[PDB]
Amino acid sequence: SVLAAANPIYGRYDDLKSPGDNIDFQTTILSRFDMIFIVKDDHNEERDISIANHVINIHTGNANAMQNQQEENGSEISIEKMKRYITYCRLKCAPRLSPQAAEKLSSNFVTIRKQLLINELESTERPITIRQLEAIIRITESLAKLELSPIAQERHVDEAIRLFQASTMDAASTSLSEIRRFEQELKRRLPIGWSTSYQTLRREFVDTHRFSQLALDKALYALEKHET
Amino acid sequence: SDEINELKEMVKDEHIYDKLVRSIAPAVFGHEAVKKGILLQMLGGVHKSTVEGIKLRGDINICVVGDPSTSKSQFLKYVVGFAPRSVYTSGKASSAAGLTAAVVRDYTIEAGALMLADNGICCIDEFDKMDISDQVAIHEAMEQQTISIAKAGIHATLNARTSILAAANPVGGRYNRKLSLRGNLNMTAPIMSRFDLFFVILDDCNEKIDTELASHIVDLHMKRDEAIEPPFSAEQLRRYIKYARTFKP
Repeated sequence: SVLAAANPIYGRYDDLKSPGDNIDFQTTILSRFDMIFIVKDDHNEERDISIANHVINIHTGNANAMQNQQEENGSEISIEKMKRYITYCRLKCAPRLSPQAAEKLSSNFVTIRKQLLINELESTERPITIRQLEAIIRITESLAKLELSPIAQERHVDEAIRLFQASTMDAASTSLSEIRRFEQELKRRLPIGWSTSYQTLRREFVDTHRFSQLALDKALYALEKHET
Repeated sequence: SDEINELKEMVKDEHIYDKLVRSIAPAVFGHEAVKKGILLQMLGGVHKSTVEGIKLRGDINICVVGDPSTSKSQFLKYVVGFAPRSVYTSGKASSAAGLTAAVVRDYTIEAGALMLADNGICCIDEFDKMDISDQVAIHEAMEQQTISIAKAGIHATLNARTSILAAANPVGGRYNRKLSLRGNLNMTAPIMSRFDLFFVILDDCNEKIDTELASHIVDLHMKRDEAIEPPFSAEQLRRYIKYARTFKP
C-alpha cells in the first residue's frame, strides 16, 4: 500500500491555482490516491519556539535527549511493541461492516455527489469517484481492525466520514486570460498549428516581455480544457 | 608645416562638424544618423583609467539594422575603403578563427581577422548568420577586452581593443514595427546589451525621396555627372582625423 509524499510547485499560489492540475499535466494520480493531505505546520506558538530553543542548546547536558527518552517510555506504546501489535492485528482478524453503517455511507456519498455537482454547476475548477467511497470503506475496516472487533459500528464510521471530509477540504483548496489567448495565434495565424508548436508561442512570447513556462502551459492547458 | 595651416583652417570654422557629417559617405543618400554613427567610431573616448582597478570603456559599438536594399552595406564598404587598420568579413563565413588566432604550430601567431585590426573599426556583415560559436568569442572580446588563446600547446593571452560595426538583418528581413527590437534582431542578450546603439533604418515610399533616389542612383551609374563631391576630400579627412585623435579630452 503506497504512501507517497509529493512536492508541490511555486508555493502558495498553487493553492490559488486549481487544487488539482499540480502533478504533471494530469490529476489522475490524485484520483488514484485515496487520502490527499496538502499541509500546514502552523506552530502553535509553542512549536517554532520548540524547534528554536532546541537549536539554541543542543549541547549539554544531554538533558533534552533524556527527556526524549522518557517521552519514549511514557510516549504511549514503546513502538517496539506497537510493531508486534500491528503484525498481530493484521494477521488475526479480518473486519466486516454493518448494514446501518452501509446505508449511512450511501447517504454520505449521494450527498457528496449531489452537493458537489451543484458546486460544479458553475464549472468550479478542481475529484469524486466511487473509488473515494471505497477508500472511506477501507478506513472504516482499518479502524475496526484497530478495535480488533470482527464487526463495524456506526459511530466507528462517524469518525471516518469526517476525517475523509477533512481530505475533501484538502481537495477543495501577465494575466491568464490575456496569455490564455494563443487564440489569436490559433486563428488568423495558424489553422494548421504547425511551425507554431510551443517554439512559436516562444518566439511570439519571447520578445513580448511575457511568458513563463507554467504560464505558457497553464494558458495552453486552460484553452485545451476550455475547448478553444 | 604647409598642411598644418589647413588643419588650423579646419578647426577655426564653426561648420566643419556639419561638413564632416555631410561629407562622409557620398555614395549613400541621406539618413544623417548612420553618418554620425560611422564617424563617432573613428574618434573614440579616453578608454583609460579609472583604476584601481578595472578600466573604463572607452571605444564604441554600432549595429545597423534594416530591410535589405537599404544599402546598409555601402557604409561598410566605405569604412573598409576609407580608414586604415580595418578588416572586412562577410561572416557567416568567419568561419571561426577567423576572428581569433590559430595559434600557428613554433608558437608563432596568425594575425588574424578581428585582432589584426587593432585600435580600429572591424566591420562584420550579418551577425545573424554566424550562429552561436563565434558570437560568444566576440562577446569575450567586448567584455573581457582580451583574447585568451590556448590550443593543444602553448597557452596565451593576446589583446584586442577594437570597435565592431555590424550589419544585422531582421528575422524576416522586415519590421515588425509593432514588435520589440529586443525580439527582432535575434542575437543573444549579453552581446546585444554591449552594442550602443543600433541606429535602425527602414525605408518607406515617399515620392519626393523616391524621385531623389532614382535620380541619385542613375546619377551614380553615369560617368557624367560624377561631379558630385563632398566638402572634404577623402584624403584630407584622414589627416584631419588623425590630428583629432591626438587629443586627450
